[PDB]
This record gives sequence, C-alpha cells and structure tokens, in this order.
Amino acid sequence: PDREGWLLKLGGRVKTWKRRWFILTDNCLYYFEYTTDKEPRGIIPLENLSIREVEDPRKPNCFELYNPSHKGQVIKACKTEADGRVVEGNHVVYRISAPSPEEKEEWMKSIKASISRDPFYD
Ligand SMILES: O=P(O)(O)O[C@@H]1[C@@H](OP(=O)(O)O)[C@H](OP(=O)(O)O)[C@H](O)[C@H](OP(=O)(O)O)[C@H]1OP(=O)(O)O
Repeated sequence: PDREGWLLKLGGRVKTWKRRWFILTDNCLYYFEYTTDKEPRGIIPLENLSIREVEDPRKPNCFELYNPSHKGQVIKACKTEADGRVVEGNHVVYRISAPSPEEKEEWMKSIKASISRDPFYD
C-alpha cells in the first residue's frame, strides 16, 4: 500500500528526463528525488485519470498518465519548487519509463488495479 520503485519522468515545460522514486499509495503517486528525502517532490492524485502504453523515440518500457475527460486542461497535482515552496503542477500529461519490461508490466497492472479499485470508477 501497493508498489514502490525507481522510474523516469519527462518534464512538463519542455523535455529532459529525471529519475525519481515512486510510491503508489491511497490511489496517489508520490515521487521523490532521493529515497532519503524527507518531503515529497510531488503528488499526483490518480482519481479520474487513465494510463496508456506509448512508444517513445528513445526510452523503452513507457506509458503515459492523462485526463480523458478534459482534453487541454492541466492535470491537478502538487509539486515543490527548488526553494521548497509549494505550487501547482503544470503537466497536461505525464510520461513515465520503467527499468524493465517485467517492471513496466507490474506498474501498469498496479496502477490500473488502483484506479479501478476506486468506488467511483464505475
Ligand atoms: O516545467 P515544469 O512543468 O515545472 O516541470 C519541471 C521541469 O521543468 P522544465 O521541464 O521546464 O525544465 C524540471 O526540469 P529542470 O530540473 O531542468 O528545471 C523537472 O523535470 C521537474 O521535475 P521534479 O519536480 O521531479 O524535479 C518538473 O516538475 P514536475 O514535478 O511538475 O514534473
């Protein structure tokens, strides 16, 4: 309460990938820069979002997080700036890459189960 591990994340404004430790708990995805950090770098509520496999030109074992009900809106999420101050995220989509084909399978299964497990999923 359900899965943890390293994954790569593509930046919002522009590109550049970053390695972050992710924690799937309470239908939310928390991420940190280092496993020893005391406070979250960000929080992404999973409710009302979907996940799809994608083919990135360079990074293998990828998938994306997006909002199927509001094309064009920024995904509601929290993140901390360099100075530590909290602000809203600016992602319309989140692209992620896993460490191995098996782990990608594991993460997509866990995320889908988490989302569908919600009483409001329908
Ligand atoms: O542009 P943003 O939408 O603010 O995304 C930002 C990125 O900004 P850019 O893509 O414009 O370079 C950051 O890149 P950098 O470390 O080079 O500043 C980083 O990639 C950060 O990642 P980090 O918060 O894990 O450090 C993202 O924040 P997110 O958490 O929202 O992805």
